[PDB]
Amino acid sequence: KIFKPEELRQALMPTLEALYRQDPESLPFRQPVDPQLLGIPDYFDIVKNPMDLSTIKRKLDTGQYQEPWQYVDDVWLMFNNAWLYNRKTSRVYKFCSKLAEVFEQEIDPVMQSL
Ligand SMILES: C[C@H]1Nc2c(cccc2C(=O)NCC(F)(F)CN2CCCc3ccccc32)NC1=O
Ligand SMILES: C[C@H]1Nc2c(cccc2C(=O)NCC(F)(F)CN2CCCc3ccccc32)NC1=O
Repeated sequence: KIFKPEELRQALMPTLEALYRQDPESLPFRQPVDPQLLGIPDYFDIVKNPMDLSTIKRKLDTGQYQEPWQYVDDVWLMFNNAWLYNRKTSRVYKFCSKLAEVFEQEIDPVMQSL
């Protein structure tokens, strides 16, 4: 009912590492979206709450999650952002789907041990 930041961190970091380590599939997700650099300048018109892996890492590192479902919500926000923004035929969309499949596998037994 009260989760200490260092125990969320130690429980959840390996699930975040599972996403990061997927190469090339994590590469679009490792840093905040820079719409001008990426040549997707309308991104913030579509995606109102951006999220990426390095953001989620920083949140886990600084104790910003009071409970583990908040971490799951940020991961899924990142995925929902990609599935909204990109066409279903896009390699970014398909990479997002692969990362969600990996996440589902890794997070389910972790959320159960919590
Ligand atoms: C996964 C394994 N390690 C940790 C685990 C818990 C806490 C920290 C680490 C660790 O390793 N922290 C240093 C770092 F620097 F790795 C940050 N690191 C973590 C993965 C996400 C990521 C992405 C890019 C760069 C670093 C990084 N549990 C473990 O099971
Ligand atoms: C989250 C945001 N990302 C992009 C989106 C559209 C276009 C580009 C990106 C993006 O991030 N580019 C940086 C990259 F590092 F990913 C480059 N590169 C590495 C190898 C693997 C690969 C695969 C597909 C596209 C690029 C890419 N749509 C999005 O929603």
